[PDB]
Amino acid sequence: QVASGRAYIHASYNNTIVTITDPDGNPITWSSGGVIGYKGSRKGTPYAAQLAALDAAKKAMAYGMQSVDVIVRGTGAGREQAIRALQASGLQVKSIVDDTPVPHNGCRPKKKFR
Amino acid sequence: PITKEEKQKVIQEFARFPGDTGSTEVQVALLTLRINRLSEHLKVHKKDHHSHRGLLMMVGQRRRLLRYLQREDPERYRALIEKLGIRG
Amino acid sequence: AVKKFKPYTPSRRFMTVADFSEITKTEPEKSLVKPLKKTGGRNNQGRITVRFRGGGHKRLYRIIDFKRWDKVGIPAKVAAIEYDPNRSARIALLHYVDGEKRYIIAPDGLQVGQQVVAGPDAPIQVGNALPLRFIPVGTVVHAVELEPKKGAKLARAAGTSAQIQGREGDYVILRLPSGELRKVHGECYATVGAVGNADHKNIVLGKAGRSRWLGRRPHVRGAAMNPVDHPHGGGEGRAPRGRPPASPWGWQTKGLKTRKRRKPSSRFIIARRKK
Amino acid sequence: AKVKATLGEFDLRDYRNVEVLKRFLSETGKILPRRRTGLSAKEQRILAKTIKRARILGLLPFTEKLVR
Amino acid sequence: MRRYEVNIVLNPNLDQSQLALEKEIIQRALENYGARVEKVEELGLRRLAYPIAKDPQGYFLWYQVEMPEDRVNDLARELRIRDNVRRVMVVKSQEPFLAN
RNA sequence: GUGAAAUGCGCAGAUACCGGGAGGAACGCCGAUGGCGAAGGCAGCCACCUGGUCCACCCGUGACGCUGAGGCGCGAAAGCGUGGGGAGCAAACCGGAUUAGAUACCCGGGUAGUCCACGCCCUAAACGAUGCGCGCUAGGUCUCUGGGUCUCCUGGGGGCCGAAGCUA
Ligand SMILES: [Mg+2]
Ligand SMILES: [Mg+2]
Ligand SMILES: [Mg+2]
Ligand SMILES: [Mg+2]
Ligand SMILES: [Mg+2]
Ligand SMILES: [Mg+2]
Ligand SMILES: [Mg+2]
Ligand SMILES: [Mg+2]
Ligand SMILES: [Mg+2]
Ligand SMILES: [Mg+2]
Ligand SMILES: [Mg+2]
Ligand SMILES: [Mg+2]
Ligand SMILES: [Mg+2]
Ligand SMILES: [Mg+2]
Ligand SMILES: [Mg+2]
Ligand SMILES: [Mg+2]
Ligand SMILES: [Mg+2]
Ligand SMILES: [Mg+2]
Ligand SMILES: [Mg+2]
Ligand SMILES: [Mg+2]
Ligand SMILES: [Mg+2]
Ligand SMILES: [Mg+2]
Ligand SMILES: [Mg+2]
Ligand SMILES: [Mg+2]
Ligand SMILES: [Mg+2]
Ligand SMILES: [Mg+2]
Ligand SMILES: [Mg+2]
Ligand SMILES: [Mg+2]
Ligand SMILES: [Mg+2]
Ligand SMILES: [Mg+2]
Ligand SMILES: [Mg+2]
Ligand SMILES: [Mg+2]
Ligand SMILES: [Mg+2]
Ligand SMILES: [Mg+2]
Ligand SMILES: [Mg+2]
Ligand SMILES: [Mg+2]
Ligand SMILES: [Mg+2]
Ligand SMILES: [Mg+2]
Ligand SMILES: [Mg+2]
Ligand SMILES: [Mg+2]
Ligand SMILES: [Mg+2]
Ligand SMILES: [Mg+2]
Ligand SMILES: [Mg+2]
Ligand SMILES: [Mg+2]
Ligand SMILES: [Mg+2]
Ligand SMILES: [Mg+2]
Ligand SMILES: [Mg+2]
Ligand SMILES: [Mg+2]
Ligand SMILES: [Mg+2]
Ligand SMILES: [Mg+2]
Ligand SMILES: [Mg+2]
Ligand SMILES: [Mg+2]
Ligand SMILES: [Mg+2]
Ligand SMILES: [Mg+2]
Ligand SMILES: [Mg+2]
Ligand SMILES: [Mg+2]
Ligand SMILES: [Mg+2]
Ligand SMILES: [Mg+2]
Ligand SMILES: [Mg+2]
Ligand SMILES: [Mg+2]
Ligand SMILES: [Mg+2]
Ligand SMILES: [Mg+2]
Ligand SMILES: [Mg+2]
Ligand SMILES: [Mg+2]
Ligand SMILES: [Mg+2]
Ligand SMILES: [Mg+2]
Ligand SMILES: [Mg+2]
Ligand SMILES: [Mg+2]
Ligand SMILES: [Mg+2]
Ligand SMILES: [Mg+2]
Ligand SMILES: [Mg+2]
Ligand SMILES: [Mg+2]
Ligand SMILES: [Mg+2]
Ligand SMILES: [Mg+2]
Ligand SMILES: [Mg+2]
Repeated sequence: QVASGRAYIHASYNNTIVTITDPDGNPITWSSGGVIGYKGSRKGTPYAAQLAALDAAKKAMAYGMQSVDVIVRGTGAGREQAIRALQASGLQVKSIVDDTPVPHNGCRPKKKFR
Repeated sequence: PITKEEKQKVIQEFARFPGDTGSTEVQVALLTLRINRLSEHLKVHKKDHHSHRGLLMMVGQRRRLLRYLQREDPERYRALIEKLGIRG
Repeated sequence: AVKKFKPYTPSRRFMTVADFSEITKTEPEKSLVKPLKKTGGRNNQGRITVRFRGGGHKRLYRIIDFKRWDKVGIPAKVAAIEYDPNRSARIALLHYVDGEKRYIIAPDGLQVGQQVVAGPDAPIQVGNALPLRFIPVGTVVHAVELEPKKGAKLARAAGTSAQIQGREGDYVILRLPSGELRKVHGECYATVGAVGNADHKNIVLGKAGRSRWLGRRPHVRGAAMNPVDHPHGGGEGRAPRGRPPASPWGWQTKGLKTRKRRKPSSRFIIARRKK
Repeated sequence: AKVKATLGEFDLRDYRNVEVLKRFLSETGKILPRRRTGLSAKEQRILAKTIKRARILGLLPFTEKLVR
Repeated sequence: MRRYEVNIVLNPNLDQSQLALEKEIIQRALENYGARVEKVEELGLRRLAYPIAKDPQGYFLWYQVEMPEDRVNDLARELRIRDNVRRVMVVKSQEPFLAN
């Protein structure tokens, strides 16, 4: 159990998954739109991301979590909404950084991205 | 590359009077160096095709001068390609 | 290169020969050969125990140095590079400044006339030997000892090599020519570079008789025998296998793994071969 | 808010001048455009060619996290 | 014969004895390939833009030199050979190009 | 993952996250209505080798020029040969869907191939659908790169708009 830690917000088009981690980076609890209850495309919505970030903080707070830095990855829908959700949870939000991985022209993308 | 002096040494070696630059004889000689040094560059770098184009242009230029100079003075030509070792 | 032949006999059409380009001395160091007793595949009971061998050209064994730590620091000139009938790779004649002469597998790169040396403090150039621990990671390397002071055992065939992949404590990690990832001891010597004659794979024997020159007597199919003879033997006409395909001794021969389950060297093999 | 102005004499080919250069990267490290640097065409190229060289030596980043 | 700027980054956690030793191997090496040192700016430690060899700091060297053209490349390889040299960059030297 | 799904992956512990490692491919920002090349085409960074090209000086040669049937060379992609390499992608092919059906479009898989070396093939909306050179016939503005006395003028490129004029 720890006081402070991290929040990782995976924001795709089809979903938002959120995992809360320890100081060093190892997971305490996580959630996604599926976990909070939606299947299919509804998981991709900002509401879904909301519930999921909320349930995420809640679940973390039960192990003592109070302070969290927030890493946001992925140009998704429930991206920004998931952020609101985190602040309003009764968790500190010590900082907010976007760390979306992006190629310096790496691998060839699937056809769908060309 | 070609050293600036090496250019000169040839420039001088082939010049018609101690003022001479850019005469038939000199151009020919000068070219003959740019050719031969490239000919070699290509012997190694076989896949360098563009630079072959250059060589191809260079050779052609030299052929032109030779045809002219041969029209104007047989013995002067006969001598020049002798001195550069050429008609093969 | 590799040498082709105009197709003046039907065999000559395809047959290729080695180019022998890198070879510079055509007689072996008299003081370094010893005669090899041909076996014809038969053991001391007299019994054939490896099939279809015999009748190859005569050979002299060239004594090769697979140790090298033998003479640390004593440097040496590369006198000649010669053919060796007993290996795919070529051998290099070393004149040590000492005056001792020895033969090593010629690495690809070795130019006759150059100098080489073995020891922890050897320069990392082609032909030198050092403990693996003192070999820079990523460098490709041949003739590798598998345990210390025990003699080069790994990558000795024409064109083979290994790659150091990182160290871990006492051991270092190689990609053996086969792709396997194995931990070898750091104190094991290896020679920098890869084995020469790397074109050896592209030789086309061309005719039965060449296979014969090489000591390889004709090989007969299980399919072509009788049932007393082989799992695959018999059937009226041609036949498929009619069972899982097997060696003469009955064991399955497609896919069946065969390494000892509980071998101690298992502890040191990281990643079995690929492909 | 033109960067070219904000600095006096500066060599463009000084790939070590970590102090000057770093002013030309976004807060995420991306090399800045002329609409922000104020370079002309030619200048711009020399700058870019050397920033990169820096990043190779270890003095300038290739990328940096966006912070809010 | 031309003017170049050999940069080199070494292991940060070397004692001044080790560090010096590498500097010797280097300095011999330049001499061995027939470098002729002109300027020489040893700039020591410096925090890096990114962890090279998983290590935030870096010990910097810099040598302007006049060496033969052909040999320059081989030098660089030979420079990099050590488990301790962590970058080598060898640049053809040019006249500063200034703004303002 | 999609329009929504399903196939697929996942309690045999997947996703999401942290650290180490392996490997191959392409080089984000800069980047442009940009630059280079005869064309095909060429993009991280370094060095070596090497071609074309522009300017300025107006020093040399003295019509040595232009073109070019044949010849010769280069010639994207796909494809072939020999041998490497194979992460991502992906013909073929498997499966899920959509649909009346769906040998497609969408989704999950997937082998050549895509990458290297060497050798072939010699094609194209290989397009400016515009052959090369030279002379002459308003300007206006944008731009890249030289030279000047640096307002601006003078060369060489890349655009736009327009005199005259051509044009169905
Ligand atoms: Mg979804
Ligand atoms: Mg020309
Ligand atoms: Mg002629
Ligand atoms: Mg050969
Ligand atoms: Mg032949
Ligand atoms: Mg033949
Ligand atoms: Mg013949
Ligand atoms: Mg015949
Ligand atoms: Mg025949
Ligand atoms: Mg042979
Ligand atoms: Mg040979
Ligand atoms: Mg004999
Ligand atoms: Mg004897
Ligand atoms: Mg014997
Ligand atoms: Mg006996
Ligand atoms: Mg007996
Ligand atoms: Mg017998
Ligand atoms: Mg047998
Ligand atoms: Mg036998
Ligand atoms: Mg041999
Ligand atoms: Mg083969
Ligand atoms: Mg074969
Ligand atoms: Mg034999
Ligand atoms: Mg056989
Ligand atoms: Mg048979
Ligand atoms: Mg059969
Ligand atoms: Mg049969
Ligand atoms: Mg029979
Ligand atoms: Mg029986
Ligand atoms: Mg019997
Ligand atoms: Mg039987
Ligand atoms: Mg049978
Ligand atoms: Mg039968
Ligand atoms: Mg039969
Ligand atoms: Mg049968
Ligand atoms: Mg039958
Ligand atoms: Mg029958
Ligand atoms: Mg039969
Ligand atoms: Mg049967
Ligand atoms: Mg069968
Ligand atoms: Mg059967
Ligand atoms: Mg063992
Ligand atoms: Mg290194
Ligand atoms: Mg369980
Ligand atoms: Mg990871
Ligand atoms: Mg353009
Ligand atoms: Mg152009
Ligand atoms: Mg004049
Ligand atoms: Mg033609
Ligand atoms: Mg082609
Ligand atoms: Mg192709
Ligand atoms: Mg193909
Ligand atoms: Mg085919
Ligand atoms: Mg192929
Ligand atoms: Mg075939
Ligand atoms: Mg293949
Ligand atoms: Mg189907
Ligand atoms: Mg169906
Ligand atoms: Mg289908
Ligand atoms: Mg597909
Ligand atoms: Mg796929
Ligand atoms: Mg094939
Ligand atoms: Mg044609
Ligand atoms: Mg076009
Ligand atoms: Mg055009
Ligand atoms: Mg038409
Ligand atoms: Mg046409
Ligand atoms: Mg034409
Ligand atoms: Mg016309
Ligand atoms: Mg201008
Ligand atoms: Mg100007
Ligand atoms: Mg213009
Ligand atoms: Mg117009
Ligand atoms: Mg009009
Ligand atoms: Mg018309």
